[PDB]
Amino acid sequence: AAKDVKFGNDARVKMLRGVNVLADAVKVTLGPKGRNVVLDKSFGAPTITKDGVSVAREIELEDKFENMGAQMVKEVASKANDAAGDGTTTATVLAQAIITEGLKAVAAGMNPMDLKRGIDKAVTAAVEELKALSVPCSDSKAIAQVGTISANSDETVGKLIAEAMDKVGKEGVITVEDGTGLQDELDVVEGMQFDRGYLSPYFINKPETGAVELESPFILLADKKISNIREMLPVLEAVAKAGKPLLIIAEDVEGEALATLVVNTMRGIVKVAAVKAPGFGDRRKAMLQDIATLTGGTVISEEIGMELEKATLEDLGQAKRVVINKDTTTIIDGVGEEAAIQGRVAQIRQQIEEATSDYDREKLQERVAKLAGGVAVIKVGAATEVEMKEKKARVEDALHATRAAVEEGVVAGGGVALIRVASKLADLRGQNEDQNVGIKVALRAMEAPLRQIVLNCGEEPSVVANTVKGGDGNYGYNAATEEYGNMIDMGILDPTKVTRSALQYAASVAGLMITTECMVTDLPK
Amino acid sequence: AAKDVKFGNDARVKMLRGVNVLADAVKVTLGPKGRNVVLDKSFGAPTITKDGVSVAREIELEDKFENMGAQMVKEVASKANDAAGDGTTTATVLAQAIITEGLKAVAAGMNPMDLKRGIDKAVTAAVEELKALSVPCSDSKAIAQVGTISANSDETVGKLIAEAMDKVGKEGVITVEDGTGLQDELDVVEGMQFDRGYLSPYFINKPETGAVELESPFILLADKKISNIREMLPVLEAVAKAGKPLLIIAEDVEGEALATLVVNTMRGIVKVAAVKAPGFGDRRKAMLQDIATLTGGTVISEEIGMELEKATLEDLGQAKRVVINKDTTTIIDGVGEEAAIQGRVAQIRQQIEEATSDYDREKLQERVAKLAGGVAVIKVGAATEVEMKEKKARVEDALHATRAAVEEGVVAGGGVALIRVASKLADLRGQNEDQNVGIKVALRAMEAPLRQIVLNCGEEPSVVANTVKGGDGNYGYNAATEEYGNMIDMGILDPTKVTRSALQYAASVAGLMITTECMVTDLPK
Amino acid sequence: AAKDVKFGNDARVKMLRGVNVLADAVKVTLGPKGRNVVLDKSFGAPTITKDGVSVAREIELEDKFENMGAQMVKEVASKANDAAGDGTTTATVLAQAIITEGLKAVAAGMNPMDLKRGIDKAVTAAVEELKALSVPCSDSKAIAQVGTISANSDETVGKLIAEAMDKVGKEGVITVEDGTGLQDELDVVEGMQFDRGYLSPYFINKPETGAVELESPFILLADKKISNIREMLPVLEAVAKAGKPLLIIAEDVEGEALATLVVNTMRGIVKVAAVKAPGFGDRRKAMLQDIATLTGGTVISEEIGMELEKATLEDLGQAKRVVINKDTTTIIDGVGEEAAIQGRVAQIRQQIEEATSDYDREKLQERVAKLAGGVAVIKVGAATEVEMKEKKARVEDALHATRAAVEEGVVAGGGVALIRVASKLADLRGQNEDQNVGIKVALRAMEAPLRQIVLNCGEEPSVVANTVKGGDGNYGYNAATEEYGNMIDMGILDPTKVTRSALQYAASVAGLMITTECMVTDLP
Amino acid sequence: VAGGGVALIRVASKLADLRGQNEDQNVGIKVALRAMEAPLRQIVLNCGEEPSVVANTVKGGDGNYGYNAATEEYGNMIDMGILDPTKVTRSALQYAASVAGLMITTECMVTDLPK
Ligand SMILES: [Mg+2]
Ligand SMILES: [Mg+2]
Repeated sequence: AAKDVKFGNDARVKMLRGVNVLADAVKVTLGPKGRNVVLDKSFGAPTITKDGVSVAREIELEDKFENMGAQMVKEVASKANDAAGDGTTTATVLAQAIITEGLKAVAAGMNPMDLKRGIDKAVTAAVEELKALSVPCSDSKAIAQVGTISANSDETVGKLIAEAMDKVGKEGVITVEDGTGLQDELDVVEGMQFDRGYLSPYFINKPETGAVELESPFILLADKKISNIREMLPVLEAVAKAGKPLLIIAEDVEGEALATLVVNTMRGIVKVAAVKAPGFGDRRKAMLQDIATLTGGTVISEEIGMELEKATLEDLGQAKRVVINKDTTTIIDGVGEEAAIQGRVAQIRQQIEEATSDYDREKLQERVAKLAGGVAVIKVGAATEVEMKEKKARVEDALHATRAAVEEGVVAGGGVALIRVASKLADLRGQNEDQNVGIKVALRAMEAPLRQIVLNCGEEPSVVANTVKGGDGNYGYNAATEEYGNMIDMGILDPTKVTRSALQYAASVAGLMITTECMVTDLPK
Repeated sequence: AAKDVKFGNDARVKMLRGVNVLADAVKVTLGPKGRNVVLDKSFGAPTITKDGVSVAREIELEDKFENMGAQMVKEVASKANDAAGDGTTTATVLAQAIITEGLKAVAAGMNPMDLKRGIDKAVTAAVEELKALSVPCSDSKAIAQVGTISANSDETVGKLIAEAMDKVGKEGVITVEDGTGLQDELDVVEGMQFDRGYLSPYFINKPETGAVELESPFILLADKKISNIREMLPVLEAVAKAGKPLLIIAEDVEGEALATLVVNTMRGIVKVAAVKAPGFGDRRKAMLQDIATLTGGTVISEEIGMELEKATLEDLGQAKRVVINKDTTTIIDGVGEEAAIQGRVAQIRQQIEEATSDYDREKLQERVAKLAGGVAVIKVGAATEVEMKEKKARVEDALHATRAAVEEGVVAGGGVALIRVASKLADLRGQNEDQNVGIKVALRAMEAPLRQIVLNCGEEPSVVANTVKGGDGNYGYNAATEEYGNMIDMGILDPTKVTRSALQYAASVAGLMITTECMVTDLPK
Repeated sequence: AAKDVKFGNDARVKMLRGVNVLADAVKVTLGPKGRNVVLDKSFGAPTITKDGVSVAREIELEDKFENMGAQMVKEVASKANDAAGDGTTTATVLAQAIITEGLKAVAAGMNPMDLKRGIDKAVTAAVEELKALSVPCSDSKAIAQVGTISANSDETVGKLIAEAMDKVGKEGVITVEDGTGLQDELDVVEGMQFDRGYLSPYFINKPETGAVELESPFILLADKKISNIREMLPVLEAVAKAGKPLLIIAEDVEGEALATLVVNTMRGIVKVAAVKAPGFGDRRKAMLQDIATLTGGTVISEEIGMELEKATLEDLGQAKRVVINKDTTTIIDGVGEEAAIQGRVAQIRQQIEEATSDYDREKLQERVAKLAGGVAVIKVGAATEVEMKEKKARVEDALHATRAAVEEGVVAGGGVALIRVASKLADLRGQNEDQNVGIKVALRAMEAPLRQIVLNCGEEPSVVANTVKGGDGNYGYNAATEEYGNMIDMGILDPTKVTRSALQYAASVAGLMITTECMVTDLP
Repeated sequence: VAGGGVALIRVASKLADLRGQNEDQNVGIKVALRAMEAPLRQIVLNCGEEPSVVANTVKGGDGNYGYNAATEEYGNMIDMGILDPTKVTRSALQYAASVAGLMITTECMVTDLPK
């Protein structure tokens, strides 16, 4: 189709305008005195939310160029929330700040490529300063504290998370489910988690978490690329009886197969979800068997001459629950017999002895850690279904935060960490003046979050920011109480992972837009 | 009347657009391969010129704001031509360059006041480097050389100027008049010059020199402020009868008096020109008498009770010619008797002996030096009236240039001097980053003249400019021959006073416009 | 007032469009098969003419920029007609050709200044080739022939001019007046001519010749610059009585004085014309006296303390007629007494003996040559007033042509001389490629006249032009008879001065316009 | 051959005396030789340096001497590791000239209406 092409400043201003609509819409929710955004549905009453992720999802602009701008920031900003479970809004606010001053510089005559390098250098330096400022989170006392803070000052949640990590470890897999009653429950069952997400966002049945949940599903394990639905009919019909969901773990699912599964599942004829098999090559084949042994199913390998048409319900494995998001898939409580699993774990441990390479042993040690490690299940209890679902949400959110805290620690929240690091990089310089400007652009951008939070509170941002710079360490401004002091002590903090991710992703998109000279899109026609 | 008010960038862009029209029209004539500008003169066929001063005079824009911009640069740029007799076009090109980059910086967020200070610092430093680069012009050989170059390689003119300065000295008064025949003539006649210009630019009858020339005029000497024309009627009627011009030397001429003289003179009923009396206070009264004794007139002092109504032709003094520009007044060949002048000279010499103060003696020494000094007159000869007028013009122009060369010397022309000084100020810095930008704005602007000259020649400016910076001293590019070398030796040079004035004035207006936040003018109605 | 400014190509295209209107309108009359142009008159029926000068004078465009273009070409093209009495149309066609291809080159990326230099070099070379191709015109037989050809093959006119030049010389002053009867007459009266034209084109009363004629006028001689009309009143009133015209010969006439004279004369209040005094400085003073002695008037010198208010009719000189054009002024039959004139001639001859310098002698010899030389007067006779005026016109035109022929000779006409010279400069080159283009632009432009003439005839220009180049010398195409041969022999020729001036002026303006980057004019 | 668009500007510099059968063909030659500077000039432009200056300096050298846009240093391009298969540069130029030659010699175009 005929395209509309724009260049230089004309394109960059369009891109910026789009990012402003996105940022200006999400940044109203930032801080403890954040405002509400009303999202229309028409299929009912409008939604009122302070969740910047919810707002961002809805943002799409009519102007094709402006839209491209907003969609580029959204994409990258969302990755921050996927990594640490928070920071999408922060990343968006940072991106806006970097792009705004960045383009101003480009217009002044600065070299875009140098500006980018200046920014990137300021960021790498900022991340290093974040590590220095970071406070560890190791002992269970700390884990409980971070969990409590992340749970809106609920000591219960903090305790639950602490106990859960004490069973499966810090690197262990932890899941959250609905409670059976008032009492909370914690059990460790046979399960596994691998880094593979849904193959289509249309499988999502829990839009709130943006994940796919399957109750008592069958699991198909095929070591082939499924492209046609013809070979699936016999298995789909067998799953259509007994009325249970189906998880397809194959080398890949594409073409007609994927499409048909996407449609049929949305029509509600058969609940199905598909994900790629973990790893690649020989390792993929081996891990598919790990899943098989764990779920008590048999792998349908065309390599040995098996067909998918000859696949019976007996060939399918099964578990109690499956949780699939954009990046990970979690199998909970496999039907695999303890004898069979322990048997394969011992088999792999034998392979660790015969291992010649260190690499080979580390990869095997990873597979045994999954199979033997299991999965922790937290059943959140309450009086009332409403209270139960609500608490469950806080537990899931607090869990993600705590995990991130155990990885890289915690730093002052309220956007203090960023303005602190920025203040320590005043003497940072580059190879030329253009890069120097890029550095200053980034350092001034790191004040955006704090200033926005203060603004929402109705206080003078410049004054607060100026005072916070005066102090050192995790000294900052508690926007909630309007008191200065140690942010960590006051309980206002963020996982170092969150702040880091937000900044790095923000700078990623910002750097790309600053170095854009041409945009191509379709015509309004 | 109702006013139209603009602020900030809105105002500055309007101002800039106006300066561009001015600059872009004048800078096409810059250099030896300068282009022609066609100026329409409805009364007759159009004028074709390469004189940037002629072009500038005609520039007036429809948009009131844009016009204000062009008129501000015109006013200040003309002052460079009034001081050194050249550099108006160079100043205009510089002004454009400083304003353009200056406003770009302001839009970037730079502090206007700091930009100005940065610019001014770069200029003061540039002027000092210009002094260092300057080559003196003292000996008559050099004076003849500079005069020849300024006369378009006419050795005759160089000689004439050299001889004239050898009679009256380097600080001597030299005038140029029409020749009586083929032979050139040099004589010293009774005359004086004082630092007072026309009271209205509407007295100008010689627009190219931008001066007022009166042939065999009467001179009125009144020690009072003339505000009404009623008191002038009897004198104006007496002057209307001898069919001769009138120059009025009074304390001041304002109000109706000035207006009536402006109109009546433009109508051509009676040629009249007015200037203030030289000096102030008691000294003014004394110098008015010097003029009286010299012109053979009587001064009409209201202090003793004399009135302007009883002023007869006998009270008025007279000379052969009077030349008046924006700054100076020159009376040539007064009718005063030798006995009367020598009488007052001896009288003042008596006051030098009674002088108690050094200051008082120096002021008296100045008035005797004028009365006794006289004026040197160069009569330019030729074979034709056309050739005579033409040569006379080159002599007048070469005279101004040579005088300026004797004051501050000469530097490389073709805009080399500017790019040379700029290259020596790379390490110049200010108090903050904003000032640093201001410095770089000015240094980059100093390349405008050269680059423009090269552009008119059809060569790559960036390459030539780059090569010129590579050299040192008065090494540059001769745009005429396309050869590099010593500019002074090749005969391409400019009085150090010209280049200096052009830059300082250019920076003056540029600095004012950069620090403008509001503009007020009338409505299009 | 606010101005409208244009730059670069935007300005040059406007300028070109204006030149095309001018050129396209005038070039239709070029050649023996030239077309008519109808010029509208506010009062009366329209004028039908083949005179490109008449057409040019009427051309003025509504677009201010386009107009500037047309007026620039007009101004310079007219100078060619002032110099040789012909070639304004030719200059206009050349200008068009040079500008058209010139701008095309500029747009191609060629350097305007180099293009100009290339053109100028081609012209200087072309002028030299014109001199070489030129055929002298010295003997009376030749003078009569050139005069006859310029008079539309009238042997009578050729003879008249020949006789006239035989009396006063080749550098003599010759005038033409109305005849008193059928017989032509030729007499030499005391008169003088100096190189000073009218100070305002509004003094023109004979628009055909573009000159000013005054019958039995008074002559005011003042050695001062007249700027006010106050000092003229007493003299103007005295001239208003006796109802005769007034010629003002002063150092200069400007400001109110000039304006008032311009208006009063166009209102018919009193017929007045003003010109500057000849020469400058001391020489000017001396020549004013020559005119005084010749016209029998007195010079009003303010230097000795004379005033213009005390000027009587007795102080004014008088002649039988005065002819003033843009460049020259001619005083015919002064009332000065023979004793007074012969007296001053002898006085000047005495100054020649006391002359130390050669320059001084030459200048004195020039003044005596005017006073003693006199002026030849040709009274054109005919049977009817209509035939008399008609013949008089042909005599005046043929006279100018013959004069120009005696100065620089004659070359082939019909635009052959230009195309001939062009063909001999094929190997001419410049300092760079841009200059080379400039040269070719000029050489190709020199074919414009011939091609236009052939076009008006309805023949293929490229074919004729191609054939003419094939020959040599004054071999060309007679557009009238459609036969090739020696142009001079066939009687188709132009004064070398005409063709030269036309080309040089054409290239002058063309060069200026090609090197124009800005234009300034008033708003609509 | 040297990369960074040096090879093209180098070859072009060695063909200054190349002439054709008439002036028009001579212009065509100059058009091509000036066009071979496009790649380098563009690369330099993207780097934020003066193309005319760099191009001018590269012509000054000989062989595979050029400008390393990355490091801003001049020298042997092959040694510095900036190069392109001779087949690439050749193909790029020949195909570029192919279409360019066809469009220059186009007098008519036929296409459907906006409907
Ligand atoms: Mg979260
Ligand atoms: Mg004629």
